[PDB]
This record gives sequence, C-alpha cells and structure tokens, in this order.
Amino acid sequence: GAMGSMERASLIQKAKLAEQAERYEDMAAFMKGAVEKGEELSCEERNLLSVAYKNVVGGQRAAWRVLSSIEQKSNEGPEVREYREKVETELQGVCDTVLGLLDSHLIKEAGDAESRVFYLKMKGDYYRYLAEVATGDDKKRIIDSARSAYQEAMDISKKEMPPTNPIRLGLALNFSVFHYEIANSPEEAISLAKTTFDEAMADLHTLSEDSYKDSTLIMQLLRDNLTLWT
Amino acid sequence: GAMGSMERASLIQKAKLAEQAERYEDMAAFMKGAVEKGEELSCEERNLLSVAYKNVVGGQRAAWRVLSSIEQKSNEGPEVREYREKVETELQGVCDTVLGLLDSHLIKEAGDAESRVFYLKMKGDYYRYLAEVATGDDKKRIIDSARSAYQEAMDISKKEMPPTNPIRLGLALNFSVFHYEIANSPEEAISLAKTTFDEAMADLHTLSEDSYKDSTLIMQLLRDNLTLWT
Amino acid sequence: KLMFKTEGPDSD
Amino acid sequence: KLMFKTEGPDSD
Ligand SMILES: N=C(N)c1cc(-c2ccccc2)c(-c2cn(CCN)cn2)s1
Ligand SMILES: N=C(N)c1cc(-c2ccccc2)c(-c2cn(CCN)cn2)s1
Ligand SMILES: [Cl-]
Ligand SMILES: [Cl-]
Ligand SMILES: [Mg+2]
Ligand SMILES: [Mg+2]
Ligand SMILES: [Mg+2]
Ligand SMILES: [Mg+2]
Repeated sequence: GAMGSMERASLIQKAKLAEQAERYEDMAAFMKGAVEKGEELSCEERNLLSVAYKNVVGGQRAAWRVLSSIEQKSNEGPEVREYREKVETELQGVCDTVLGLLDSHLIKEAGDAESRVFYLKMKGDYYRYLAEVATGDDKKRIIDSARSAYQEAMDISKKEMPPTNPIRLGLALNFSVFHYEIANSPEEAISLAKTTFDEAMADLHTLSEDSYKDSTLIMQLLRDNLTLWT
Repeated sequence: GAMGSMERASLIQKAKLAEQAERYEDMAAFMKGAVEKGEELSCEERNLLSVAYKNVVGGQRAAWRVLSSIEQKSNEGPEVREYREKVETELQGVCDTVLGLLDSHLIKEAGDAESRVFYLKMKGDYYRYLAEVATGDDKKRIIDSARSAYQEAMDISKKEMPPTNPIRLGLALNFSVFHYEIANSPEEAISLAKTTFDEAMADLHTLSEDSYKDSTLIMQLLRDNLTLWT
Repeated sequence: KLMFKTEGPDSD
Repeated sequence: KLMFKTEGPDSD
C-alpha cells in the first residue's frame, strides 16, 4: 500500500484534513491505509471511513446515472456506452475495495454490536451500489449478497440496540430502500420503514436532547421516503 | 498518452459527456488527448479544454486554501504541512500540464485573435494559479510570466477585438484580479476594470440581443469586483 | 432518476 | 480567503 510508510495516527489526522478540504478521494485513501494497519477502528474512525467512500462512490453513482440515462435515450457510435462502462468499472472498483476492507478483516474482528452492525450495513450498501449497475448473470447473486448482509445486521441490531440507535435506524432506512428498488419489494420497504419509525417514536422518551436530535434526523429520512412511497 | 489510441472526434464527444456527468478530471484528460492529436482547436473545443481544467484546478485551489489557512493557524506535527504540500504539488502539476499544452504547440499555431488571445489568457491564468501558491526564489519570475502572457493577450485584444468581445472582457477581468492581489497593484486593477467596463458599455449598442447577454454577463463581474474594491 | 433517502452524505 | 470574480467556472 502507498500508505504503508505513514503512521496510523497521521493517516487519521490527514483523513480529517482531507474531509475539511472536500478531498474525498484522498480521505478514502488515507482511511484505507489506516484500516490496513490491522488495528480495529474506533467509532469516529469508522465514520471517517464511511463518509470518505460514500462521497467517492456518490460522485460515481451520479455520473453513472447521467451516462446511463443519455445511453438509454441514444438507444430509443460506441462512445456513450464506452464511457458509461468506464465510469461503471471505476465504481465497481471502489465497491470491491470497500468490500475487500470489510472482508480483510474488519467484520471478522468486530464483536461489539456498534461496530459489527456498522460494517455489515456497509457491506449491504456497497453490494447495493454494485446491484444498481448490475445487468448480467450475477445480478441475482449480488442482490442476495446485499440482502444477506443487511439481514445479519438487522438481526444483531434488533437484539443488541435500542430502536432509536442511529446505526440501527440508518440500517433500516437503507434496507428499506434496498427492498423498494433493488428487490422490487415496495410493500416490504414500506412496512420496514413504518415499523422502524413507530418503534423509534416510542423510545424517544428515554433519550437526552443530543441523542434525540441524532435519532429524529434519521427518522425524518424514513418519513421522507414513506411520503414518496404512499 | 493514454488517449493516443482514441479518435479525436471520440475524445471530444466524451469530453462533452464527462462535462454533463460533472466528471471534470475525465473531461480534462479527454481534452488533453484531443490537443495532443496536433490539430488546432475550434472555439467550442477551446472552451471545453478551458472549462475542464478550470474545474480541476478550482477544486485544488479551494482545497489548498483550506489547508493553507489551517496550517497558518497551526503556526500562530508535520501532517498539515505535508498534506498542504501534497495538494500544492498536485495543483502545480495540473498547471504545468496546461502550460505544456499551450507551449506544445497551441499558442505557436494560433494566428487568429480569438484563438491566440484565448490561449495567452489561459497562460496568464495558470501562471497566476502557480503564483497563488509560490513562496520561493521563483515567485517573482512566475508573476512576471503571468504578467507577460496577459500583456501580450491584452495588446492583441485591443488591436483586433471590439471592447465588448467576451474573450477580451474575460481577459481584462482576470488581468485586473492579477493586478489586485498578485502584483499588489490595486490601483492598476481598479483602473483596468473601470476602463474596460466603460468602453464596453459604449459599444453595447452595436450588438445583437444574444451578444449583449454574453458581454453584459462579464461586465457584471467587473462591476462586482469594483464594488468590493472601492 | 428519483433517488430515495439513504443514510449519510447525499453525495450523488 | 475572499476570492474576486474571474472568468469562467467558479469552481473553487
Ligand atoms: N468526521 C466526521 N464526518 C464524523 C465524526 C464523528 C465522530 C464520532 C465519534 C466521536 C467524534 C466524532 C461522527 C459521527 C458519530 N456519529 C454517531 C452519533 N450519532 C455519527 N457521526 S461523523
Ligand atoms: N461545453 C461548453 N461548456 C461550451 C460550449 C461552447 C460553445 C462554443 C461554440 C459553439 C458551441 C458551443 C461555449 C462557449 C462559447 N463561448 C463564446 C460565446 N461568448 C462561450 N462559451 S462553452
Ligand atoms: Cl471511455
Ligand atoms: Cl500527505
Ligand atoms: Mg460493465
Ligand atoms: Mg402497499
Ligand atoms: Mg511546495
Ligand atoms: Mg485607489
């Protein structure tokens, strides 16, 4: 790794600097280097890792959709297809990189619910981004890989976290979107979002003002989707 | 060049696709490949080249300023300096790349005023971006390189273009900013912006509705700066 | 495409 | 830093 010679703490520091500078490719490379030091990640470090790659893959997804839309109109020279493929391959590469970090060896060393659910949710997310661009004979297996990861994360979160836990809430949000538009299960999506929202509502009374803010922010995203879906 | 095997027309097409996808690094690489085919560029192609690299270097400049500001506060470990240097070196590399294209061989083959002024303005601009980060024994020579390019462009534009010509206007705008904050000549900056604005005003009557819109857009940028400077 | 809300940075 | 107006994309 090109980050093999840099101190773990320096990589984390520079990831935070890169975030401030909106240099998310750099941020992701720094956090990949930190992961490859082999130590477990703290909560803050997990969030740095996720924010970095979410920003990188988000740009790729938005670009892919623009090209995927222009390509569909053109259908209903080879250049549109070629360039959509180029972006698609880059996007798949980022997803494979993240999945590789989770498999070697973040998930297997994650024993606390807050770390293990976080990583399994990420695994679901990056298989979902692969599913968004998948068209071949592996699309069903990619979708089932996303489903499996989300389901394991859900099972742990329901046993080990309160219904307002923001990790649990964000997992349920993303799994519901998976259902709606990847699994073509809109009713499952709506059910999951509603049940998640209502069970969180009923647990808000236990929270401090700060935790209340964190939980209600994600609850509003569930509501946003339910409003579009119903 | 990694674009050596792609058709010129395909590179231009993909640059336009990359612009639509907000993939400006790709856009710049495609346009660099098109330049390296050795043919002169059309007006549209020149603008694609400029838009691509302006977006790339703009992200780098914004990141450099965030890090340059955080580094100054820290003064009032080596990591802030190291990472500012990393971004700085990348930024200088992009500027050197653009300047290399202009020198090999866009400027020497540019004989019409609209192409030659465009390229000399770009040369001034990318030496100005180098000047923004320069601190060593070459800063004065970098500044004089910017000045020289802008001045040659100005001399041609005043002889060969009307005062409302948008290329001429954008050149004068940028040269005035060069004066204000690179050359530390705020009075020259103000004079140039005022004279440019007033001489354009007096020539608007010759223009069609569409050309009027193009010229007044840049005139408003001159006014914006004059309002901040006076 | 209409994108639904998911967790974290709305980076696309 | 306060950046003044220059030509083209305000990309920084
Ligand atoms: N650099 C960033 N983007 C972030 C840093 C942290 C952070 C985490 C722990 C300590 C200090 C900071 C983030 C965070 C935490 N949680 C969970 C509470 N609901 C959500 N986000 S996010
Ligand atoms: N793809 C882009 N961003 C652009 C394309 C063009 C363009 C140029 C010529 C023909 C067709 C399109 C641009 C342009 C032209 N001029 C000069 C008139 N004042 C300013 N901008 S910009
Ligand atoms: Cl391509
Ligand atoms: Cl660095
Ligand atoms: Mg493919
Ligand atoms: Mg229904
Ligand atoms: Mg340096
Ligand atoms: Mg004065």
